[PDB]
Amino acid sequence: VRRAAVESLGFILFRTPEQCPSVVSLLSESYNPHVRYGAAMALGICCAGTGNKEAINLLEPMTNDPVN
Amino acid sequence: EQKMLLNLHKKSWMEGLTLQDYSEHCKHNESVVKEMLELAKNYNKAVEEEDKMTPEQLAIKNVGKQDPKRHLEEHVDVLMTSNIVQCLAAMLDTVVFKLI
Amino acid sequence: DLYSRYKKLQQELEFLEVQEEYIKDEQKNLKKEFLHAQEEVKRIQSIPLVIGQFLEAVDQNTAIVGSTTGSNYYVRILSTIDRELLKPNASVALHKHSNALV
Amino acid sequence: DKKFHGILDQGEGVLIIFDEPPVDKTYEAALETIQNMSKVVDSLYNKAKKLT
Amino acid sequence: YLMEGSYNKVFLAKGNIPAESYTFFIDILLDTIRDEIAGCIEKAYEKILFTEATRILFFNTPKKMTDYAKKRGWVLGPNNYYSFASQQQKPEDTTIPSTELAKQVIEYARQLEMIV
Amino acid sequence: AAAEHSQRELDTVTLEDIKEHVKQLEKAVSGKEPRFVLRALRMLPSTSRRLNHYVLYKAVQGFFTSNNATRDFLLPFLEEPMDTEADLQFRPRTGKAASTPLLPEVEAYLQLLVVIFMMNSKRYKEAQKISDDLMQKISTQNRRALDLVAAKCYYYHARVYEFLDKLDVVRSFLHARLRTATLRHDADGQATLLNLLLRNYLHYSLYDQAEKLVSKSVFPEQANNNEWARYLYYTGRIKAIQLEYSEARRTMTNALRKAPQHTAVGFKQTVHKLLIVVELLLGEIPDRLQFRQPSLKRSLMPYFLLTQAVRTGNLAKFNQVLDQFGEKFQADGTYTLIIRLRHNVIKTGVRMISLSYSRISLADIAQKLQLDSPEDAEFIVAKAIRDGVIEASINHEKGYVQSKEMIDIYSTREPQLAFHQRISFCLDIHNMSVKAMRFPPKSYNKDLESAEERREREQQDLEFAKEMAE
Amino acid sequence: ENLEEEGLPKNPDLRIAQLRFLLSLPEHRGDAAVRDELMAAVRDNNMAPYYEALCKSLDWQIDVDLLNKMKKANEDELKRLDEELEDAEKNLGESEIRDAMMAKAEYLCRIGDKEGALTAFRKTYDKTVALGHRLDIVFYLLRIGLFYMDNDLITRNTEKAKSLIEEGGDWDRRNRLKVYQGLYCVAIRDFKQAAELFLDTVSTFTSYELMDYKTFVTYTVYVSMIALERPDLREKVIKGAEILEVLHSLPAVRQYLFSLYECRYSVFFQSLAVVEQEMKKDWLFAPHYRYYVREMRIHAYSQLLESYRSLTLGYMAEAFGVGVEFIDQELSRFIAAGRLHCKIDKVNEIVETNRPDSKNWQYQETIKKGDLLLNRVQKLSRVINM
Amino acid sequence: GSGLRQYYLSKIEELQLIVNDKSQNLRRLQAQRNELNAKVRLLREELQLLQEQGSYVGEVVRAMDKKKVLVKVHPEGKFVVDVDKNIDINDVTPNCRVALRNDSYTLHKILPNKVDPLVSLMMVEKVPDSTYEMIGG
Amino acid sequence: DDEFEEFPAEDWAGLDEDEDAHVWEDNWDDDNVEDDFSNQLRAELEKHGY
Repeated sequence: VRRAAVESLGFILFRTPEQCPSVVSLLSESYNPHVRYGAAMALGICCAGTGNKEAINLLEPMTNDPVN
Repeated sequence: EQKMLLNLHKKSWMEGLTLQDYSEHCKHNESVVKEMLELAKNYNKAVEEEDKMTPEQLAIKNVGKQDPKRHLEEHVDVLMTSNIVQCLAAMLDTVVFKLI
Repeated sequence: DLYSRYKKLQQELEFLEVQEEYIKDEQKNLKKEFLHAQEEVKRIQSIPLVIGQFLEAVDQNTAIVGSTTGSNYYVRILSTIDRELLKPNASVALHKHSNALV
Repeated sequence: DKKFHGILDQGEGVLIIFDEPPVDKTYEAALETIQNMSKVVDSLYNKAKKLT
Repeated sequence: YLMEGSYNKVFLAKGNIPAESYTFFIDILLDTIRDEIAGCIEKAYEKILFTEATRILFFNTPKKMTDYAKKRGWVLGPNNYYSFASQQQKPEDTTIPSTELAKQVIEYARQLEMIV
Repeated sequence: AAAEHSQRELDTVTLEDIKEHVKQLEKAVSGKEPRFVLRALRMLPSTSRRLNHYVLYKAVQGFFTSNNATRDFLLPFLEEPMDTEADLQFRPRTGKAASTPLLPEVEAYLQLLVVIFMMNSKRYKEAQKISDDLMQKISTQNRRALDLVAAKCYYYHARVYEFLDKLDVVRSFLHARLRTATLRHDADGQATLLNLLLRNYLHYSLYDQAEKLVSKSVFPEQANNNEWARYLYYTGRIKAIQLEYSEARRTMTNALRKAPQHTAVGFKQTVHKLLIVVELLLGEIPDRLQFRQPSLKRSLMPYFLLTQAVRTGNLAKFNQVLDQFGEKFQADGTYTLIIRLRHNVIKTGVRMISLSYSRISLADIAQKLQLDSPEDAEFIVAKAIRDGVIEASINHEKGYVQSKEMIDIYSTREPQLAFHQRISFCLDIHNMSVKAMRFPPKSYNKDLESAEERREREQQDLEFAKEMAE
Repeated sequence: ENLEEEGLPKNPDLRIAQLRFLLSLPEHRGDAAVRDELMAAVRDNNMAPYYEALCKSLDWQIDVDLLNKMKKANEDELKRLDEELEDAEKNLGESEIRDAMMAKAEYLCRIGDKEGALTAFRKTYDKTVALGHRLDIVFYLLRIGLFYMDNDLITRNTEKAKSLIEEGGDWDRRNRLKVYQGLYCVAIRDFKQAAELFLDTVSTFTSYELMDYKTFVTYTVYVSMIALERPDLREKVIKGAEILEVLHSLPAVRQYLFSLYECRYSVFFQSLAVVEQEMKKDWLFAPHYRYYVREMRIHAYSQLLESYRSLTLGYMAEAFGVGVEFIDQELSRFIAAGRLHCKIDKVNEIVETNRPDSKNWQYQETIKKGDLLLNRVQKLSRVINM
Repeated sequence: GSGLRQYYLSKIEELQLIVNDKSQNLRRLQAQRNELNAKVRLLREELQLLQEQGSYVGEVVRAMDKKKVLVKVHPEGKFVVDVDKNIDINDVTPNCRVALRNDSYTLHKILPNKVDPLVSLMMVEKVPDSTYEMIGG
Repeated sequence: DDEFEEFPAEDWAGLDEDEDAHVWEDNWDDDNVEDDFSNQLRAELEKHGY
């Protein structure tokens, strides 16, 4: 539910893409890997096709996350 | 099943209003305040010592030697929890168990 | 653009309230998780534990310990360990596998 | 000489003996703790002004 | 003089007024002084004699005491003494303010735990 | 020409300092952070003394780079140097910078720099003209960073009229500007404007008018400590006149605490002088330490003798101080509050009488207080036991006062009440100190396991499982 | 016979500090004898820097001939010591180096160059490897601190001395430090600590550079009467074998001590008046001469009232050889201060004693000292924020 | 020549001050959360990190070519080991205490140096320290 | 720093010769104006004819 809660943020903020990499940025580093996955997916859903630099800058460290 | 297990370590309602023995409460207050008397004396030394201490010794030199600041906080926390509860429970009992 | 700036600021203010509400909520649950993380770390202290001797503290989190097996090891120290008790020539229980000071 | 606690009434020629209470060592320890805590504030003052 | 209690000089202030215009406000003050003087007596004197309070209250005729006595409700005694036994209404240390104390001690616990 | 060489050596470095501050002012607008202005006004008292006629001329004609009406206004009010050998053209603005008009943020600073020196040359009439011209500039503008500059300008605008001894035409300007600041939430200007108005009102003994203003207006919480110090003094002085001694003592004590720790000696003296009276007016005893300070020793000497007279509680010694230092107290603005101390001398004298005598004659009380007659001491003691000053009773027929037996103080609620205000204040300091703990914005979660190092374990652990098990 | 030779060097001579203080008094400014003995110390030791301060603060006429002949010898001796240090640093060893800069420090201290002596002693301490030699420099700084009442100098060096005596278990130097500490405690009105330190060293006194043994026992008795309880006074001072031996040659101090213990209050007041004048002229007890006499009067009044439920004003006046009005004024002042546990019934002239519990007195101190501590805490947070 | 330009700007500037206050406050709250979050994260990773096998303690005989060092593991004799890329071969001095990995025995940390053999020799002899001040005659 | 030149800094004229320079528990009772105890006692020894 936590992973889906963060995921659902992307559907609410896609019309204003610049806002997701700020609400989700801190959840991107959380202790819970599921919230971290949701933050990744939230950036993907909200910033889909936008090529957002800020969103990509958040995902680049995620690609080396300890959790698979 | 979750509420049933929450009953574990749930103290009886008597214990909440039960007042700790005042002779031992003063004795415990007596002892701990005396303990802080030596800790405060040591705490002053720790302040001057850490002024002239290299940053590599901020933790290594604290290993194996008692920290006056740390024990002072624990003594303060214990006493303030002990006395506030004893005072609050005593004040509650004066009106709850009232003969009038 | 004068109305748009006023409305954009209004949404940005309202978002700040949302963010500051979730941060306080997360801090409440992060404190819950810190206690859980502290509690679940204690399984590193499960018996059996080989007994060592504390020789020297290299830094805050690592030390040199002498296991009763006869070998000196440079190992890590559990963060939940009262370092005031790590006196010289102090008996310490080491992890049976990793020799860590637990 | 404080050998016993009492007072003498010359007019009535009587000795009034008193059951004094022992001094509260908690207040004694509290007072010296305040004194020793004051020295810490002195030490923190030197650290405060010198390092800022 | 009013603040330090020199009620003798307050009534003497009538004679040495600086000008004839000041008379009106002086009498208005003197009506307040009369209750203030007797207000002390209830808490000051545990019993004061009948004509003893004549100069204390600055009353000219003894009859002017009688109407003022019932207005102030002063129970006259057989020996021409007023008994002012009213200090029994102490600050009432007989009662522990438990609710007030419990309110305060709770606030200390709040300032220790609510901070987070 | 040794003086000329040193002065010119001192002149050029000051010009560089003025150049330094302006770039902080200009970068405050560029960075959109008004707090950068403070470091320019932080050194404002320092630079105010380190500037001469030559320093002003080089700045005013070398910084504007545009001969508008401003340069036609402040140049004629300052002397010009002759054809010096070192004709160093001080032109910080070049190219488009010279053509572009100066910022209202900056142009107010140099104009304030001029009005400061005109005060130092006692050209109050000329300073008034410049300050009046200045106040048209900030009144029209509506910038946010300029308000921080504007607060300093308003302070010196009341100062030029302070030496003009008018202080009345500024009240309309100060009141009008206060609404401009309050409606815009200009915390810095609002704090200064409210303080200047209180000083305006108190200079003419408009204590009623000043009380109304402080009752309705709300002082900015996020104000400068120097403005908090003035506000607490001015409010405390008001409360002292209005018989609100308890609230007065707290404010002046707070004003002393927020006062600068190494400068502002005169302000410390004035607040100390009033706090001594209030503490005596409150029945307490002034701290003996403050009379020992080198700065306050000579100034507090009349009040030291007065404090001694009140402490012994004898009318004879109190009146001697008044007949000796009455003129000093009048010039000090504290005479009227001293007169009320006669009641406190009697009050504390009666307090020592009951504290020491279990049964004392009223004729004796008149002697120890040096009253007129025992009949007068009879009324005086009568109120003291009514007001609760002393716990006693009077025997009119016998003629003595019987002090009540002292009750066990530690057996009532007073120790708890005293501890409560001490406990709650300690708990307030801890919360205030914790809330003031700031964490730098360091890159968190970087002290965790590194991606490359964590990858090392997995490969090594794979061989551990692939070899030991086989 | 070799008592004075056992003491530490007399640098700075603390007698000069007493002499300088005596002239600061309005009563003894014109004393020719005190001027002559001070000038003898200055002339003998060539205290040129001290002569400048002596003439500046006391507004004296500087003898140019005497000053020049004293300045020239100071220059000649300083040149000699500089040459000796130069010779030692080139040919001799480190120990001979240290003795060279040590003698420079003592000469600067001897001639009153306080700032030069402190710098010279600091440099000597840096390359002094002997522990006792280091502790002699500290005791030199403590004597300099006492000479000028430099509290920062005394407190810092007293702490440094305590450390040095801990590393090397020098009980002899430890005994001297107690006398040094006790003298400072007298100077700062810490008679409770001064009595404890003096009584410990009454049988181990060798600090003759500070004072004479008779004067030391005189101070020990004085601080004991004001800081010791009656049971503590009889075991340590009244029955003290070392103190009683000295009191044989000091009939005035012995009379002062035994008058209060033997409840001879009329003589005690006469002795207290004599003691008061001694402490006014004494540079250590001068700031506290009013306080000490007042506290001693409080002791005598409290001692007389302690054993009795009520004492008439006339009896107390008769006991102290004073009038009834004197005893009434003194009591009313002391009862108001809270230092006497009694109240006066002036109509019947009867003083009735009270027995307030120690809980009340402790509570006021906790409120008092806690408020003092809280003021520091509030002030420190003010420094922290800005 | 404006409409509600003054009214709009009054509303806008009122929000900007309020926004700036909350952004300052939020960054304070975020830093508080991040420190707690990293503290939680470090604790969970610590359990795995504590299970990593400890490092041997060895004494360096002599450094060799190709970043090789001859060490003496405490009970297990001598080894020729590699050196971690974060340890300089010039800092590996003879008779230095070093930490060697569990499996590869790789020199990865220069432990604090042991007691000097001369110092250890003078502790057992224990000649009393003396100065010229404690010599008489 | 915004020093308080507005308020009239009354001239010091103090004694820079270490007038007190002490740290005690100083109280108001030492400053009471009175003769020395010797004078007080000497002024009362003869009041009784002695």
